[PDB]
Amino acid sequence: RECISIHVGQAGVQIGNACWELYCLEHGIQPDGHVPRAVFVDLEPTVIDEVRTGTYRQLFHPEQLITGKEDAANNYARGHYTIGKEIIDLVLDRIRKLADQCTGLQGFSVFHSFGGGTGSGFTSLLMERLSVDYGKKSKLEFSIYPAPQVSTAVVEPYNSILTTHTTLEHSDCAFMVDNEAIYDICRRNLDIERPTYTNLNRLIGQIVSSITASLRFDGALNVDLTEFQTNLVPYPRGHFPLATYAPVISAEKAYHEQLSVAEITNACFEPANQMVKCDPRHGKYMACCLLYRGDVVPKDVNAAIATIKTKRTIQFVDWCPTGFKVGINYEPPTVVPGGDLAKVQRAVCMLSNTTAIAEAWARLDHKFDLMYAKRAFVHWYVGEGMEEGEFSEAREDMAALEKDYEEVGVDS
Ligand SMILES: Nc1nc2c(ncn2[C@@H]2O[C@H](COP(=O)(O)OP(=O)(O)OP(=O)(O)O)[C@@H](O)[C@H]2O)c(=O)[nH]1
Ligand SMILES: [Mg+2]
Repeated sequence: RECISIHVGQAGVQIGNACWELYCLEHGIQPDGHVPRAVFVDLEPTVIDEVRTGTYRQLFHPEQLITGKEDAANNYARGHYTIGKEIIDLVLDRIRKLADQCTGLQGFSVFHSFGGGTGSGFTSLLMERLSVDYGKKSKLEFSIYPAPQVSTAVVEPYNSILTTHTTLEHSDCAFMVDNEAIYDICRRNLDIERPTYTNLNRLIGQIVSSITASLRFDGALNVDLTEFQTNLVPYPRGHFPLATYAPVISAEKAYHEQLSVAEITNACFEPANQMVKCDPRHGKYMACCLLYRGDVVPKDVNAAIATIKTKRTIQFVDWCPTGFKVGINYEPPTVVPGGDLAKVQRAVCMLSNTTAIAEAWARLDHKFDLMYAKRAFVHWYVGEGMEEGEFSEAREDMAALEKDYEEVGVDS
């Protein structure tokens, strides 16, 4: 029934504090109410401390807040092997101590930031140690994969080609939200050149609320977590769909809010609104899980979608007749009291697997090579319990992820 969550890496923790905020906010549980149902991991104390100093301070147990005073290191190796190792046990312990206390759970919603040290590496083995300790569950990892041109870390790819290959054979469904492609939404669909990280977080903090929160919440067309991976992954590769939200209108500027279904659903497939720089440049969808929430008439959907199924310029895979999982919830969304999110009475958090990422992975793989081609910051990992193996052998890994996402599509 439940779904634990492990927010790993400063980012996964910032986003965590955010997604965790939106929660109580739409459940009437102020600062000090019940008890969360997740944990927080980081090898840099000062960040988890922010959850220990700032807002939502006492809504957590100093037990579900793991820290390694030591060093973060923007390098996979160190975070996965060398350092990150020391903490893992302890980490697990909570996701085994928190996993027990419950009643027939469904899985762990993992929150990490692909291209980091504590986020890429660590998790790599966290999800790793999970796939074995609970192979019998769902492993949906919600990632924030590398901005297409606006990356931060100098190494980023090293850290992301490595978190992909190690987690690939362990996740159930990996959701992806592109940090940059979300900015566009903040520039083009909300207008603000002042987007603090605290915003992107409010956003995913939204799209995510549509996943677990409301879905695990009764409705006219419930959709379990398992449901996802089933209706969402055509193949064992921990396939990565993309998150998209519909009413991303500004709560100040424009106001046409009352945008009946027929509109908000069409607003999902236009590439300028998908929290991912993977513009459907060719990527044929192969399965979409349209999660609606608020006042929505099933016919409105079983029509708004029909209209789409016949737009053709939206070309769905061949081997897939119908790939539209319609998830209907009741309670409308719940916008921050005064952030910058419109606040409509219905939304569409549609996520999907698109042959599109054939790109995004490509462009991120290429990156890697360029540097590896010169070993660049390699000495930083080797000296951290890794080898020419793990790199070269994780490169070959993704290689067959560029072929995979190619074969499962583009062909009939
Ligand atoms: N959406 C979003 N992205 C974030 C946030 N914080 C960081 N990121 C992104 O995630 C990546 C940064 O990872 P870091 O903060 O360097 O590292 P970490 O993953 O926390 O772990 P360490 O490297 O060991 O510190 C960059 O690509 C950032 O753009 C956040 O609050 N929200
Ligand atoms: Mg950090």
